[PDB]
Amino acid sequence: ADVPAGVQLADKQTLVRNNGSEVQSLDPHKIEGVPESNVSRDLFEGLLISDVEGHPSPGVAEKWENKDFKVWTFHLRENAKWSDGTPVTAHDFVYSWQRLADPNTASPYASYLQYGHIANIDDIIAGKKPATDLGVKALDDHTFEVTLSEPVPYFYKLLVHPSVSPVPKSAVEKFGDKWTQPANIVTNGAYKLKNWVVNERIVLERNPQYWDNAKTVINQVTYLPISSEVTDVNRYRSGEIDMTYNNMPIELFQKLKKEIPNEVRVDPYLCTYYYEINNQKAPFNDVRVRTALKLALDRDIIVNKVKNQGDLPAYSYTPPYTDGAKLVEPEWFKWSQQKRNEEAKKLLAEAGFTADKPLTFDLLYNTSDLHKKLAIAVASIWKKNLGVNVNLENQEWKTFLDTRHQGTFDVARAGWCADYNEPTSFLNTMLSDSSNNTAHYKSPAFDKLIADTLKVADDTQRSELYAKAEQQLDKDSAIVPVYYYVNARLVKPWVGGYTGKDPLDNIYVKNLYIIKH
Ligand SMILES: [U]
Ligand SMILES: [U]
Ligand SMILES: [U]
Ligand SMILES: [U]
Ligand SMILES: [U]
Ligand SMILES: [U]
Ligand SMILES: [U]
Ligand SMILES: [U]
Repeated sequence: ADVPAGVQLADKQTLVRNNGSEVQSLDPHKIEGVPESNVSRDLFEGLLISDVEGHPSPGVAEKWENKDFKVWTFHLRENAKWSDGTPVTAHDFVYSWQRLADPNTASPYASYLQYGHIANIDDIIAGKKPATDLGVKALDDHTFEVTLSEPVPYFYKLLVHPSVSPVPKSAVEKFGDKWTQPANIVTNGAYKLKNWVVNERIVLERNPQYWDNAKTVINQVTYLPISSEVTDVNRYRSGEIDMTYNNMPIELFQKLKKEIPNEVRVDPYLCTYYYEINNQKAPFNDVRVRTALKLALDRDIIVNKVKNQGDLPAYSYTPPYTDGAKLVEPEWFKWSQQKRNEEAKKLLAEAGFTADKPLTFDLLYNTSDLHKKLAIAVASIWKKNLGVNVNLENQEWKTFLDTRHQGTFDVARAGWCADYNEPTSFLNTMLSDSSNNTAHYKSPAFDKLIADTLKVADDTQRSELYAKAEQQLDKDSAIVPVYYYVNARLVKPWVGGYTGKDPLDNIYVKNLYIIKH
């Protein structure tokens, strides 16, 4: 943290943050969500980190160079250490990125290395080459060199993600899946794990071996797993929670904006809320049905009337304000809702649905006040505008993610937040073989449009190709875009160092501080 001149700090430097739900894991190679990455950034630090405003900045690597955007060399600071005191080395990153790539690890983010195009990744994922062939090598203890199969000008932007953070080989090998217990874990970020009580709390304590430890101010942070946004707001207002999670409840938000204006932080956020359709399950493998659902949902009612927290009605998957996005707004979005509704009823009648045999399916969502109120409003809107019946089902976060990967579903509530600020951070997730593709969408046309993007060395040509990729997705109605999020949460007046300028919301508790109050 960089504490402004003249601010007076509290004696006690502890922080309580709500984290949305129980993390899937603390293993950087087994995680894929916001809750999971919130905690991962305090414990594991990769090559680069985001600074307080979100810019890619020195992490373990103090400086780096590239040759033709294909060979990237990272110079690792000499005093980077793990919490047990041993040095963080380039060999740590070699082993880690090989473990990420290895199909035996089954990482949900194994495709992150395809997105950066590291050499040999495709064969590695397919089991044709061992993970030791991955295009990474430690030139020495403080030098990590990455070789890509094609130029990737924005490659270094990928490197703040938890999936490319280092893991400690010796703890992993000795303890297997219990390497992350508090008695066994070893960490290299600003914090260390103190306690982990499932469905109760995660407590982190300063890591004195962290290379930037002298600038760390908060000595302890607890992460809570409260999925009820109403409860999170209540425990914030009672004094227990210093920072809510960034999902706000429909029950209380309008009241909050008028009662505590200064605590309600509302900032840009590169995340899209949508209903993910399982594209390989009938009748959702029929474009007419996916299109009807997309068109009959009334975004103005949901975004401006039922939620009304600043979100913007969505017509695409990649948010239009992503760096590099120049999207074409489709004609259906400018129509009236009436005109969308006829076309949608038309398409279902054409798909063979009638009043006597209507379209009935499940709408799965992760337990949450917000998602349940949005799902009920969407069910009612779909019933009224299209005559479809929906059976709502909630599941806890971890289970919800497994279901989506299994494909044991019809439609699911969904949100994707960028990992790096470039359109391929969204678009790559719809690639046929993407480990992140829970829409189970497979389009040879979509895949080729994206493959073409690194075969041109022109930003305009690249942006036009992303725009066409979004058009292919929309044409196929892969998903139901609902709104582009705003980052809305409550933050106590004494929590300093949260700017709201990072559109990725990559917060590091080592950058925060408690003001005397
Ligand atoms: U005190
Ligand atoms: U650039
Ligand atoms: U940029
Ligand atoms: U179903
Ligand atoms: U509620
Ligand atoms: U460029
Ligand atoms: U106080
Ligand atoms: U106090």
